[PDB]
Amino acid sequence: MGEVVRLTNSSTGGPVFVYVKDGKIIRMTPMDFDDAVDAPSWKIEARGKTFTPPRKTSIAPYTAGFKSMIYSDLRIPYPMKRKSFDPNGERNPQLRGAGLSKQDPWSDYERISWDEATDIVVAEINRIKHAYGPSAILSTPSSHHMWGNVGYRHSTYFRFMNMMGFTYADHNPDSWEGWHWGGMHMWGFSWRLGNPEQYDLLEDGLKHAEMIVFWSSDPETNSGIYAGFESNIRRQWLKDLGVDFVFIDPHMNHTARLVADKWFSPKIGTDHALSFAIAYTWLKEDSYDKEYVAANAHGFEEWADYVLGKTDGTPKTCEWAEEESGVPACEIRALARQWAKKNTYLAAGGLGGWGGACRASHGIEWARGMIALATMQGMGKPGSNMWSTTQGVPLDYEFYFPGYAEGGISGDCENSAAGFKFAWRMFDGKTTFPSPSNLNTSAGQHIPRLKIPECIMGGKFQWSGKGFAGGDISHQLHQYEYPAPGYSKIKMFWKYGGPHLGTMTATNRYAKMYTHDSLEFVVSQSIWFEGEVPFADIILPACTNFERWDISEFANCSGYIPDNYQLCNHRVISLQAKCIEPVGESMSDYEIYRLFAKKLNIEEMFSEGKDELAWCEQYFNATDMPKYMTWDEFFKKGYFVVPDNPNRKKTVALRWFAEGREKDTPDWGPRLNNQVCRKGLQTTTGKVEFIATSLKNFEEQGYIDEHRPSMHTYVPAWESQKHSPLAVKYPLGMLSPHPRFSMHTMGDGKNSYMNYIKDHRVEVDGYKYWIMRVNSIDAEARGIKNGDLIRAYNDRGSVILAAQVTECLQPGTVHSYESCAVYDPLGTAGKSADRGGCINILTPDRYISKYACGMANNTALVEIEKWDGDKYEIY
Amino acid sequence: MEQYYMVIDVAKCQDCNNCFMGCMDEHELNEWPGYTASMQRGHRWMNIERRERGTYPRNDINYRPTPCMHCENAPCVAKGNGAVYQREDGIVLIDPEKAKGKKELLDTCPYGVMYWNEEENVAQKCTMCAHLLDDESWAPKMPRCAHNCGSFVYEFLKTTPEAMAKKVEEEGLEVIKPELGTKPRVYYKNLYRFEKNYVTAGILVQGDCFEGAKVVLKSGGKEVASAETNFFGEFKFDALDNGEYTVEIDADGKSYSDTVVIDDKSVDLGFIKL
Ligand SMILES: Nc1nc2c(c(=O)[nH]1)N[C@H]1C(S)=C(S)[C@@H](COP(=O)(O)OP(=O)(O)OC[C@H]3O[C@@H](n4cnc5c(=O)[nH]c(N)nc54)[C@H](O)[C@@H]3O)O[C@H]1N2
Ligand SMILES: Nc1nc2c(c(=O)[nH]1)N[C@H]1C(S)=C(S)[C@@H](COP(=O)(O)OP(=O)(O)OC[C@H]3O[C@@H](n4cnc5c(=O)[nH]c(N)nc54)[C@H](O)[C@@H]3O)O[C@H]1N2
Ligand code: SF4
Ligand code: SF4
Ligand code: SF4
Ligand SMILES: [Ca+2]
Ligand SMILES: [Ca+2]
Ligand SMILES: [Mo+4]
Repeated sequence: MGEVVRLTNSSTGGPVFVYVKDGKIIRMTPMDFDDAVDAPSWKIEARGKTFTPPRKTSIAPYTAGFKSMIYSDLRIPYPMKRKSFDPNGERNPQLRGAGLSKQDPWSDYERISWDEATDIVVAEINRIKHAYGPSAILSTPSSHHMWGNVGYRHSTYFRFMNMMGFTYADHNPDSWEGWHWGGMHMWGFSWRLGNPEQYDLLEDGLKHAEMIVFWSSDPETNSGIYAGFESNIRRQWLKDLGVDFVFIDPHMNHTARLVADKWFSPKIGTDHALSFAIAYTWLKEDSYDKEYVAANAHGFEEWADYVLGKTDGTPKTCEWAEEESGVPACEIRALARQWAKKNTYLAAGGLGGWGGACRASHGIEWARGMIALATMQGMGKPGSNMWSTTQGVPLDYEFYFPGYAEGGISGDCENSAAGFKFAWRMFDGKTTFPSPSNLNTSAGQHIPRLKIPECIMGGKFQWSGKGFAGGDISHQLHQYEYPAPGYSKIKMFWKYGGPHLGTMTATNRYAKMYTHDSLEFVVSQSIWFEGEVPFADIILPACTNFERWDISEFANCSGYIPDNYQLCNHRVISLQAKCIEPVGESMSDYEIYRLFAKKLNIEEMFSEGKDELAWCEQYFNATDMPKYMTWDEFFKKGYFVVPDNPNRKKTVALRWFAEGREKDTPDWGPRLNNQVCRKGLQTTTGKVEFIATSLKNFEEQGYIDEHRPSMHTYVPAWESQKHSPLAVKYPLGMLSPHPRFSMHTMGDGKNSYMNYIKDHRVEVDGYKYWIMRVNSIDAEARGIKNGDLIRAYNDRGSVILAAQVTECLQPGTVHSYESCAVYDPLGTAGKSADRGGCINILTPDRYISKYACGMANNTALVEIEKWDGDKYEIY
Repeated sequence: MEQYYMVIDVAKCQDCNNCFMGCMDEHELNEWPGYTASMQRGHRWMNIERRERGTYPRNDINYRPTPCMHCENAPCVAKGNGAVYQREDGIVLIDPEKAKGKKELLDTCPYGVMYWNEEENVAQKCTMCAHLLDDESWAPKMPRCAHNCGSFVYEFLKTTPEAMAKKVEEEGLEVIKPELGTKPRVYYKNLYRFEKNYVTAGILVQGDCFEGAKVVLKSGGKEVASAETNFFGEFKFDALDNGEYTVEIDADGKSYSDTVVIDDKSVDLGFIKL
């Protein structure tokens, strides 16, 4: 009926140009810059060359095929109601997921209007509040959300929920685990949940790098986060400069498969054995920065004695490490000597921190081991630092534009990074106001996301820390209980999405909690009918960001990751145009909340009379954008490439710390009161503490925790092959990192195009099965061949997978990505084998340590065999 | 009469599948009158081949994105009975309507790039988004794969046969199944990664990795390759044709030598303790 129009929008996989015609999306593509209106790119001269990025953006796989998710047939059609659910009669809690238990989820629901769906939900809210109170209403979205700042969970969700309830199931620091619960005590960086600063490292690396050690790092796959393939050319440059790339990862990951000069496959949970043997070598050969350490380390003398085996009678030799990890002694020693004599950067994780190794049972020692190595080599000095090659791009750190983590329209200073700068800019205390929460706070009531099942089915729990404990090193040490004093047990559960079966730990328990009679009501506000959604009583259809207006910046998260847009080659700010009308009877989360506000008699206070677009303009004017172009002009253009700032003086990460001077980078910390004349790290001594003073106080106060000693030591992983009694029955070591062709659950299932990718899922007799990589020697020993359906199992459950026999795993180790979007039980829900591919049904739910309340997923012992077709309803 | 050509660098494929997700985005929910009816889920106009070589721990893997070869001497054009035609720019296209009801078309392909669409009852395959190349409005002026890449694998160009031939020789470009004589206009760079094999090992002197050892590869008795071991004591001779070879190693005056058989498989000699 009309012509094609090029619009703009973005995603978690990068910004895109969207072509529309007659209300239909025709295609989505990477973005090309128009040099007539888009500012020039930065340039870096190093080792005789000139390095400048391509005048173009890049996208991730899951974004390239995103159109198939938007128009998915698993896309929730309209509000739905569980047939067996009667608000005023038999609620039949025990029938939640009944359809799923008979392999027909859809038949459990019937269609209802929006007016009725909300009428029902409102009646439950008001009943529960007046009888038990706002705390009786549990709710939680999850870690990731559809791209869009104004509509991100930190913004729209919090702004509405803070006005209605509620008990928040605060999120465990999943991505940071090890750095958060362990590394933090060693070097601070709480405002980054234990991760390191990365500013201006690209130019420093190009000028000085000779070697880079990628440890639990796969940049090509993870891109750090949200950055498509922006850094791919940077490693190309380093490669062509003669820099050696070494990979240490149980699985020969994708970055390694592309540019590895050497690959090591340590057994799961044994990395810290390698780092101890590397430090041992440095000590025996005097091959480390002694001067650096004398000035910046604390308790090094004692730590040194342990590494040498004086205090425990076991020198941490390369041979000792070989027997632990399977990695050849000579190669560990060779790497150590090369590392010492070369300008080596430690790429721990794919962001500069993180790394699957941190959320494993050895996650705490690995993170501290990483800090140890980097420290001994003098991080901060030219050609020596912790850098994963994904951040450090010379972008304009001075230009300010909010990340989603800064709260958007909620202004929640307690649960978003709004308190740092954006809150002050967005609200004026006159015409527009924030939405605080007097419950989602420490003295209020929240529960750990990782232990929701025990709280609902058990009615009680006690733990350490509240969600992201980034305020200070010791905030995570504070003790909480459930129910919180004076507050009520959970009666209702308002879910935003439903991915926990594939994303948490020992997930069968999450399927079981839904039928507990304590749960009076379960609402589900999601986009696709999958995962946990088929357990709800009421289902509300939410739309993707391509069906609403918003605004954002390429990969800009901010908050606990200050200035992370440095992951990109450019700072691209784009208007996320509403390209098409909401699909089916779905609506945006903000319009859903606006309808409830009207019903709860708080419409004015919640919306302030604004639609999503009006909030966008207000958001716009609270940034630095106006300095370059008005709202109108920006709306018209669709995107803006931030100009380069050639002059600003460079401040390399941690260099100020290496040189014993005041902190000069744009980092959000440490806070003044955590430093003596703003020098040194956030730790007490201002030094890297090998014997953490925070933990030493904790343990002397009575909190004894054997798996989290004050001194970084070799604590055997409690879920490893040689230290767990469990290995007798389950001899195979499993690690389950993030999905290659999906942003966690957003990409997999849903009948998307990604399901046809050879290395993503395998079709066998009409059904596309999840993949588990097995080493040829282990497969042969079990009669397993490529493409065979196998059963992965242990005491937690059974998962049906298609086998991929490969060499990219040391014999004895198996690999399978996590974040499966499809939960499809062969028998009763939560009690039988899954064939959807939820590998997390098999991961350990035990906290990393007694007081380290994080997930230890990447260290899981399992056993495999050809599947005899049984449903194994024994859980 | 300038023609279209596509160059793929195997050493650069990382198998992220942006290409493939590229056709699907362009062809699964869309119809392009004159070029092709919507694509059938499951087809791989863009097929990325995967091949692992060697054995743990000195193994490796390489990928080969395989769209339609659009060869100069297209067999299915010669045997398609008018159901397939070659344009002046070199693009080989299946006539969406004339090809309907003919399963046999598929067998005329030496490469196996066409797929049968059940619902449409017609063979389908790579069109090199001719529908996009023919439109000025499409600024990129290149197929969806190439434009979707984030690894700089593709080099899409429109030039003369003289220019392309010169380039083929300067970069050593090659084609799949050259012996068939169809003359594909899709060339591969570093194709040896995918089609050939290697022999590797690690040299140790007195318990430690020995760097700088001199290694020589021989066939028939004459040197075919030489190299010095890196700091891990390893060497690697790739792009090897099937056959028997002799590896001679010299370190610290200490000599070692052994034979190796290459039969469509790469070999890892393990640790050589000198
Ligand atoms: N395609 C895609 N990209 C993503 C995501 C996604 O879901 N899909 N997730 C995004 C998010 S939330 C984040 S937080 C970042 C995280 O970035 P990372 O934490 O780096 O992501 P992981 O996928 O866990 O990558 C860990 C890498 O470490 C290896 N590894 C795992 N356990 C161990 C271990 O014990 N020892 C060693 N030596 N190596 C180990 C794995 O094989 C894997 O390749 O990724 C982001 N990028
Ligand atoms: N074995 C193992 N397990 C791991 C890890 C590992 O390395 N190994 N990684 C851990 C880490 S870092 C993380 S970050 C977690 C992933 O943690 P997540 O919470 O588990 O998983 P996501 O897939 O991002 O789920 C987000 C949900 O939000 C919904 N959603 C998104 N946008 C919108 C929207 O606009 N509206 C509505 N209504 N819903 C929306 C989606 O449909 C989806 O169900 O996995 C963790 N688990
Ligand atoms: S998009 Fe590029 S790197 Fe990705 S699979 Fe295709 S050719 Fe390979
Ligand atoms: S690759 Fe096949 S379909 Fe394409 S032109 Fe050559 S023979 Fe015909
Ligand atoms: S040119 Fe178009 S049809 Fe041909 S492989 Fe590339 S994306 Fe597919
Ligand atoms: Ca060094
Ligand atoms: Ca490769
Ligand atoms: Mo994460």
